[PDB]
Amino acid sequence: GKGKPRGLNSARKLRVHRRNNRWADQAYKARLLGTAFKSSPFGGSSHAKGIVLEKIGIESKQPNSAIRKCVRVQLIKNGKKVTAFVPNDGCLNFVDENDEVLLAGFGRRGKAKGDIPGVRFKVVKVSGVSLLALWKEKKEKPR
Amino acid sequence: TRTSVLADALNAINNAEKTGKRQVLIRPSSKVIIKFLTVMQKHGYIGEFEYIDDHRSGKIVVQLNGRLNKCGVIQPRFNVKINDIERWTDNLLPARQFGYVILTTSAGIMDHEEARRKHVSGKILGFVY
Amino acid sequence: GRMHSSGKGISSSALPYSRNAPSWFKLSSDDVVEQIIKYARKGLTPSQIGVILRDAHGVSQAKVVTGNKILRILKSNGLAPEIPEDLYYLIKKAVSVRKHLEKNRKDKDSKFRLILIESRIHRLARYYRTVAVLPPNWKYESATASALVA
RNA sequence: AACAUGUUCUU
RNA sequence: GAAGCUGGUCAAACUUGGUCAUUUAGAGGAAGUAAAAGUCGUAACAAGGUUUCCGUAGGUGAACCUGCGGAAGGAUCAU
RNA sequence: AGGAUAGUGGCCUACCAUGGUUUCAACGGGUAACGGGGAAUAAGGGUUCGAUUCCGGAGAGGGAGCCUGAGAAACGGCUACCACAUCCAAGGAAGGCAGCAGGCGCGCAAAUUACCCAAUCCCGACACGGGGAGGUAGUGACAAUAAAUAACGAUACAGGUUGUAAUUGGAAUGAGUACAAUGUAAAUACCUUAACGAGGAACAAUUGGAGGGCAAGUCUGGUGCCAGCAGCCGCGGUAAUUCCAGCUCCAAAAGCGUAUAUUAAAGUUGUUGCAGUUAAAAAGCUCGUAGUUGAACCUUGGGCUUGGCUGGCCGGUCCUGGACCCAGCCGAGCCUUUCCUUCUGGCCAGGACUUUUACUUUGAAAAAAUUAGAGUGUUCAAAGCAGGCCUUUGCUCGAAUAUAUUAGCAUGGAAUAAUAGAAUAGGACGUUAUGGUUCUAUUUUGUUGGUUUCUAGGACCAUCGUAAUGAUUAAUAGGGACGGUCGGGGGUAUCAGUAUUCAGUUGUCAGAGGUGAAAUUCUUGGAUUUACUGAAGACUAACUACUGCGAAAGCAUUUACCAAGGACGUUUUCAUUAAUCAAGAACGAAAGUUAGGGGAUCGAAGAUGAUCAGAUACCGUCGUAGUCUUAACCAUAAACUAUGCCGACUAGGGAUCGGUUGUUGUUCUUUUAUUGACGCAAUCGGCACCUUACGAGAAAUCAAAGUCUUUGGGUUCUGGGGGGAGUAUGGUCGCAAGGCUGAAACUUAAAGGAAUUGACGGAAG
RNA sequence: GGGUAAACGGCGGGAGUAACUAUGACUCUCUUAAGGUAGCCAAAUGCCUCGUCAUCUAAUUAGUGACGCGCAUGAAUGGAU
RNA sequence: GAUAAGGGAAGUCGGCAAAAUAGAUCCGUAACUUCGGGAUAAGGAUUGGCUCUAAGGAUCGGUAACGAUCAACUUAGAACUGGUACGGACAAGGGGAAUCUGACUGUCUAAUUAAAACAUAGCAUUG
Ligand SMILES: CN[C@@H]1[C@@H](O)[C@@H](O[C@@H]2[C@@H](O)[C@H](O[C@H]3O[C@H]([C@@H](C)O)[C@@H](O)[C@H](O)[C@H]3N)[C@@H](N)C[C@H]2N)OC[C@]1(C)O
Ligand SMILES: CN[C@@H]1[C@@H](O)[C@@H](O[C@@H]2[C@@H](O)[C@H](O[C@H]3O[C@H]([C@@H](C)O)[C@@H](O)[C@H](O)[C@H]3N)[C@@H](N)C[C@H]2N)OC[C@]1(C)O
Repeated sequence: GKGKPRGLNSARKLRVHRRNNRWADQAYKARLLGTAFKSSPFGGSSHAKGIVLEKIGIESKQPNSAIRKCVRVQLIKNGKKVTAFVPNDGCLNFVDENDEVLLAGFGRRGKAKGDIPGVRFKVVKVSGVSLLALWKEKKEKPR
Repeated sequence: TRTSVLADALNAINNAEKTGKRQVLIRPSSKVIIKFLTVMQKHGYIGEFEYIDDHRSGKIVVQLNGRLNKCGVIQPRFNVKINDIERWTDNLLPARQFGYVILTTSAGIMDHEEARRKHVSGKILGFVY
Repeated sequence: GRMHSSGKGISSSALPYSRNAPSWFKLSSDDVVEQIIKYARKGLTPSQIGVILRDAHGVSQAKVVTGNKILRILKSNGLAPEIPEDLYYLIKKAVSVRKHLEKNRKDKDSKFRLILIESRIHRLARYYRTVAVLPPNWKYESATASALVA
């Protein structure tokens, strides 16, 4: 009973059966396929720097109605084009075309956050200084 | 097909016990089954039992006294070293003060407390409490 | 049960408890042995010899009265068949089915049954080889099987 | 016999 | 007894060809997903107004329609 | 067989043979792979990490080749090529930081071109020289330990003996600056310390939060689904506890937040320990190899003598002490038909033999560091391996112990699970059986070397003799035979039946057909209707069922033939031959494909009449393929019981099909038997059903979907949120249609199951 | 009066319409025996035309791949391979 | 009828004409495919002379697994050797990637057209 072999000499069957079925586990399969290394925008890092290509406003999903302030960015390390998001009311005005921003994920591990369609990264710094300080004026943007 | 006569014997004992029966028939018999029943009977979990000769594998009638909560086999008969008896006792028995893991050792079929007295270990065979 | 079916029949012979001949049996072991030899030479398989002994000679079992089973006695007198009887009957059934099949090519159920019969032939022959009853290279073949039962 | 449709978002 | 000479041996490296792998341009083509309030009909949910669905085969702006066999997850556990 | 090597070896050569590895996964491919000691998390079992303080390997831009030397295929040695790269008077010359420090680049990502041989040890001809090895400083919120940002009194106050809300004072202090010594190679810093060093003790603590999860506000302004917040659910549309701000509060605090990865939570990878009727998920169905797993049985009992340590009785008490009785546990030895090797010297030590394994016991040994852990006022602690003593010219306990063990080695045991044995006897014993044939060895009559039968010790052959001479049951496993049956199981011939369409022969006359209603259509050239007769293909009504058979798909007129099959019966036969099964095979509705044949009927496509807003739909009328058959293909269905197969057990009831066994107030042969039907009981097998719910379950429900946290009878397959997608790509099968195998990017907070109340229904009452 | 296209052969116009624009899945209308289906294409068949885009070259009225309201492609006058 | 420095189709409507390749042995050979092919695909190496070595037979005569006698030209390998020659004359394919077109082999305009034209097997229709 139970549909798994119980024999004392059945170890190979059990080990290989477990090995086959872990592929259905998304975390294990991502790790052993090397998806973060070969297909992620950041190449598997926590942070990445880039150059701003434009500004874009994205209409939020239902049931909200707003315009999220996001930038189109091309990363230094691999030239990939990603859309990042700038927090904190009054900070799209701190970023300009051909500025160098430092990015990070939203904390949902490569997924979108909140009502923002198709955006996976958040801007951390611009021109070498953090948005948190520029918002609170602890520092000013060097140009 | 029949793969464990001891499993069938102990299953029949449990199914008779839970229904309030005071007796149960067993078929086939074996030496291992008789030794397991003798260990059970020594600790008071069953009454007497009688072997019925049929010029075949045999039959057994067992007397039940209502003190049995559960008996059962462990299949496979895992090899147990001495220091691994404790994990089997923790896993299988209701409490530390009663119940038995039944072992087959080169010294014979015994409960785990007798095994601890003689400092012997073998394969795990079953349990009773 | 039923290796090659889903039937669960239990019909069988129930062998009696006592292992001795009954008090009303008077024939000797020699009479029964020479009777077995007489019927064997006459062209009967051990099963059919046992049937005749039971049906007309008061012989409940050859073992109880003679100390030996029919095939063992039969081997000891150079009369054991070159192929065991059950294998021979399986082969004979396969031969008949295959003759019918060559005469009736659209009988798909007979083709299925032929597969079953030949699988049993192969399993039984494997057993007989592994206990040195058949030669190690013994191997059933459909083309040549008409020569054994011949 | 016929009978299609009902802007978005809540409290 | 130096340079040099003969024949071997190990063999860098270059050219050509072959093969393997990994990135990548591309007219055009065909998908998928996302995105408050565009168009067309109304296929499904009630017998959803032709019960629905499966396999297969044709047809059609679109949902879909039709044939043959199957299922009830049916709208009948029943005369 | 040689050559070469320091030496073995296809290391290389010559000749020769055709071998070696593999589903127990070879070979090939990937590795964001140096291995290990170890690290993180940790109920247990596990999961993840280990470039990096120690050990082993490898490399010095890439490759190769060498010199020297005991030792290098060395790079702070050479030689050459490739790639880089410095100087040049243009002829030439010189290089290798993955040593230390430092630069460029790269990037999310990492420090000074500092001092010194004083410790650690290393090298050399060496007590002395050298050591960027190493040690000391600089940078250093990687981590870890300890730990300031305050405290104490009094006035009227406040309050039920202090716990009190403010402002009045006396004090205390190290953060820091700095006399001096110490520390040190010299320093620095710590430790010690002159003069200094706090009332807003401004010597002023931060990071995140205050709807829920989750601790802490419905206070005031601003905005007005905008701007923004929000891990998730959500907040925000003019009274926002959620945004932007001010006040108060909460949490941790010299640290707090974010991002990524991983661990627990996750019994959401499940061996322990998941799920598969309907939520994802039992292969359409059997056969079958590898794998996994497989019934029972062979020394059991009995008695005697005796060692130890457990409790109490002696009790004898200083926690503990001795002979005796009692019992309990771990043991030994003898005897019972008796295993437990066998000789020599003569309870050990040299010979002659040993059926193989798994499992378990014990032990030898197994680097430090790390882990667990005993000793130590590093002032505590993290640590370290020290330290403490009457104060000496000394004395001193230490530097514990376990953990390691998959594999190997040695060892006790003989349960469990295997393996071998004596069946054409080619079997076992004969000690000092008997005879024959061979070998070797000590020993001579000591002077050398001999004869070769006794002889000692192997090895065989023959005879003879001992003996209880030697074969386990037959499994409510399985296979086979046999007997009477039973089936709408299969195949081939054959034979009915009406109906449908059509054709001929008649007869009458005005419509027929079709629908909700019609129209298309057919009709005085006679439609439809009626009778008789014929011809074609299909199909097999009623009987027909909670009935039968088959592996499933499926299978229904009669008769004959052909070969199979279950169940039953059996005091027949063989003896484990078995269960389930990757790979691999047979069959597989309908539709579809190819080639012949047939083509009545229905009828995809198409045509056409209606309907309709439009219907290339439903409804009407035609009608091609198809529908049928023979040869081949195709391999799929809600191929369903959405429920793998084998095995055991657990509760009541009436029916039914097949076999068998005992038995009539019954009908009937024939008046009665061995007629038959029916009736009454038992039984094995089967298709099912009803009740219950002990039990199971989320429920619906379930006699299995029970015997499952009290979690283990055997075994195969499948699933792991929803999509993308059974898609793309590669492979493979197919004539094609397609079948099989089968991703990823990306996207998303639910999708889904069962039930409840309402509402609704061109549903019913 | 009926049948017959693997007989000869044949196989349509005009207007309007989507929350930038454009386009037109959708609608109205006239009309045939039927209104060119599946495919294929500037092709040995396309006038305009050396069509437009891509590729090939230093440069291409050439070549090839695409696109298709195609003067005048197209199914045994056989279509596509 | 020959040869030609350097270039190599710039010539020309167009590589016309010429050149280049070529035997044999060994190696290696893609797409596509009607599974038969494509294929000599593509692309490489070798080849003389001399002196040797080995293999492959026939007939007689009793472990004959042997001797005796006879006999044919094939194959493979090694040493040496030369102005690096050697299928030395002769003889003797250039190859690849695609488009249009006819399936293929076959046939016709003797005396300007050999083709995509005709035929063909296969397919359909008619009497
Ligand atoms: C491309 N995705 C694959 C998926 O196809 C599947 O792979 C299976 C693989 O598990 C099977 O193979 C597996 O199981 C066999 C077993 C039979 O012994 C093992 O021998 C084998 O090593 C093991 N990888 C293989 N036979 C077929 C693949 N499609 O599961 C693994 C995967 C990586 O997710
Ligand atoms: C349910 N079937 C739908 C079909 O009805 C149609 O729906 C459209 C929908 O796509 C449009 O909506 C779409 O386009 C609008 C905008 C760009 O116009 C977007 O804002 C919106 O997010 C997007 N879903 C909506 N505005 C009208 C529906 N009928 O869209 C295709 C479809 C998926 O097959």
